[PDB]
Parts: sequence; structure tokens; C-alpha cells
Amino acid sequence: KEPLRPRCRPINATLAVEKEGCPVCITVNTTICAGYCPTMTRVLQGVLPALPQVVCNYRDVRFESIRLPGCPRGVNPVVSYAVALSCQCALCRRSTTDCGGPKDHPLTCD
Amino acid sequence: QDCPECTLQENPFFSQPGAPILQCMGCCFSRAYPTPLRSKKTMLVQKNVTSESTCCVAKSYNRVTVMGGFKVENHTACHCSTCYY
Ligand SMILES: *[C@@H]1O[C@H](CO)[C@@H](O)[C@H](O)[C@H]1NC(C)=O
Ligand SMILES: *[C@@H]1O[C@H](CO)[C@@H](O)[C@H](O)[C@H]1NC(C)=O
Repeated sequence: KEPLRPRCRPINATLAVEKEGCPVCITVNTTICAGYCPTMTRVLQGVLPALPQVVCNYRDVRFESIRLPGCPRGVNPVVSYAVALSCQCALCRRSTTDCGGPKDHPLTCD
Repeated sequence: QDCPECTLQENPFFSQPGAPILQCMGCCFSRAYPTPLRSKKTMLVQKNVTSESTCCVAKSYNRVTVMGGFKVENHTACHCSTCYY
């Protein structure tokens, strides 16, 4: 069936692809990472460091690309998007990930 | 697999009979995707992936000392909220 709270896994979604210079945003199909991760704040007061929250994240990324339509003269038209081979609950690595929270459906053209 | 709902749990190490220490523990939702170009033009440090999440956090708790020392807190209600840092 469908877990109700399916744990962090690759899910199909559509990435909007855009490049400035090119007139058309192509919405490609790929796999993003989505699901649930077990997390829990300390009840015990006075501990350090702060137990950081694990988050749904990529594990094994393969890349694909497309050529955007209508680009001009010497603009490069091949934009590449990521494809989630696997996902995993892990530290939202701030150096490499933009760690935040919910946004009203972010992968649409714009 | 399926992950367990964010809900109160019995902290089995701070809980004494007649007086359980409750702890919010569970699963919430998070998604990770290639950061939108839109996002890229607003960030100073480009980061290739954008993570959106919520963590199992106490909507309400009670600062309470216990077992002699232990300054602990009693999670009274749970929810999927900010993962903070
Ligand atoms: C994110 O960036 C890191 C470093 O370049 C790379 O290893 C990883 O595969 C990238 N993932 C995605 C989803 O773009
Ligand atoms: C913790 O909170 C629960 C519910 O509010 C209560 O029943 C329990 O007795 C409390 N325990 C302590 C040690 O205060």
C-alpha cells in the first residue's frame, strides 16, 4: 500500500528548466527526493552540541540534460538537471544545500 | 517503508512510575530538489540542492526537574515544524 508517511525516497516530479537568454522554460521529468524522516528533539536540558535534524536528501545523483528551444546566437542551450538515483535521511548540509522549510510548490516554471 | 507519526513518546530514562517524561518523536515531511534558477538569483552562496523540511518538534512542553538533578522538559504536544539551526 502507501505508507501514509513513506520514508525519504526518489519520487517523480517535473523540474522547470530555464536559462537566461532562452525564451522558453522546459519542464523536464526527473526524480526528486521526498518522504519522511524520523527526528526528535532532546528532552534533556543542557546538552551540546545541538542534536541537528536529519532531512530527506539525495544519495546517488546522476545527471541528464536537455537543449532549450529558441535560444539565440552563441548562447549554450543545453541545461542539465539532476536525477535522484536514491535518497536518504541525513543532515541538511548547509555548505551544499539550501536548508529551509516548506515552499508552495517550487519546481514550476518561473 | 513507512515512518512513525510525530507524536509523544515515553522517555524511558527520565520516566518514573506515576510521572512519565514525554518526548515528541516521529516523522515529518521533507523534500529535496535541484534549486530553482529563481532561487539561484537570490542566494549569495549557490547551493545546488534546495531542501524543504519539517522536524518532529514539541508544540508545547513543561520545564521540569527530575530524579534529583535532571532539568528536563515535558513534551505535552507534538507537531511537524521547523528543523532550525
Ligand atoms: C549537488 O552538488 C554536489 C557537489 O557538486 C554533487 O555531488 C551532487 O551530486 C549534486 N546533487 C544534485 C541533486 O545536484
Ligand atoms: C509529564 O507530562 C504528562 C502530561 O502532561 C504528565 O502526565 C506527567 O505526569 C508529567 N511528568 C512529570 C515528571 O512532570
